[PDB]
Amino acid sequence: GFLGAAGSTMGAASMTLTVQARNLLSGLTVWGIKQLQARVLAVERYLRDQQLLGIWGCSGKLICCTNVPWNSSWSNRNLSEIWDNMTWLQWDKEISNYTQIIYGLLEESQNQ
Amino acid sequence: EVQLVQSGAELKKAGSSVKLSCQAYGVAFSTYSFHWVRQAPGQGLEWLGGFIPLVGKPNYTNKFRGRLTITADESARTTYMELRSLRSDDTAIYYCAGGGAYSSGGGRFHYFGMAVWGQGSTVTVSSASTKGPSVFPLAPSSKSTSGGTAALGCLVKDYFPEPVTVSWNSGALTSGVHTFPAVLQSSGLYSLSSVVTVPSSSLGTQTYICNVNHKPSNTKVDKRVEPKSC
Ligand SMILES: *[C@@H]1O[C@H](CO)[C@@H](O[C@@H]2O[C@H](CO)[C@@H](O[C@@H]3O[C@H](CO)[C@@H](O)[C@H](O)[C@@H]3O)[C@H](O)[C@H]2NC(C)=O)[C@H](O)[C@H]1NC(C)=O
Repeated sequence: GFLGAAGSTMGAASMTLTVQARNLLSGLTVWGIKQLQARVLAVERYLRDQQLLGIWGCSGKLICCTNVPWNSSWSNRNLSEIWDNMTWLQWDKEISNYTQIIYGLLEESQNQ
Repeated sequence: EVQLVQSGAELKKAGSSVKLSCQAYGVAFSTYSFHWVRQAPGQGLEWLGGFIPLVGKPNYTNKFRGRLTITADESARTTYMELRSLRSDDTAIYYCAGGGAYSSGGGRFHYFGMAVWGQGSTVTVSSASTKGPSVFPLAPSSKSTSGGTAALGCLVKDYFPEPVTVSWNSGALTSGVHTFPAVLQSSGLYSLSSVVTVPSSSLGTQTYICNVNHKPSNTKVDKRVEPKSC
């Protein structure tokens, strides 16, 4: 179920995106205020992610292809050892340095 | 209003490269379209290139593909044009123009032309070298007087390359001033003569000075014109 493919390869975890997608929205006065803020923060995070996806041209999608070519300086591994011999937790730790450049490229490519 | 300022005249050699700059005042730089055009002496206009700095991908003419580069600098708000592999026909006046554009979505941009133009820069390539201008005062006399109006002026000889700017009384006098276009002699240098007709009564009371500037030779000469002593 939820987070089930955290130890599986990147290819295997690409077929269960909806499981994580669903578990992000619903899954005295002092305590009442604290609980309300959590729900408001979850709604805000969801809306920010949705706005980013819509700006990138990927509104209402779980997998989205783009027109931005992959720079070889971001990673030199071939597709056989990325989608079949790697997990997303390891991939994030490697591409954490180039995330902002890729996001900016996506935005400026979609706008133009 | 919007204004464009360009660099000075340029003289180069065959096979070298030239760079020109154009600075804009009065608009937002990133969302304004800038274009580079050229005009050969005696021929029409030739749109070289143009782009919007925000998009970042300029457009070029297929004739000048591989020889022309257009770049921008938002910190200085200046657009640069680089032309490489100069040939004998590259001597011309280069203009920097600007225009406004809008977007209708999905990568579509619509333009309106070139409403703002620069003053232009003259680029010349030849085997000759720089030469300081020589100024000679065409002094008025009895032969130059007709119906109370006498003509005087200044002639410029032995200078290269173009251009040379001639003014009278630091621009105070403009009426009756005729500056004939420069011509090429067999010696390979240029020559011209700028004249002015003034009332004969002002010859003995008004002082006439012709100021000539030759920027490539960084020469500035102020020559006084008086009737020839007799
Ligand atoms: C909108 O505001 C901008 C910025 O305040 C105005 O741009 C300014 O326009 C004036 C001319 O109206 C420029 O002055 C010119 O500058 C140079 C250097 O002296 C020269 O070309 C002229 O002698 C003249 O002085 C001024 O530099 C320029 N300011 C900037 C920061 O670029 C603009 O006019 C305003 N637009 C409207 C429609 O009111």
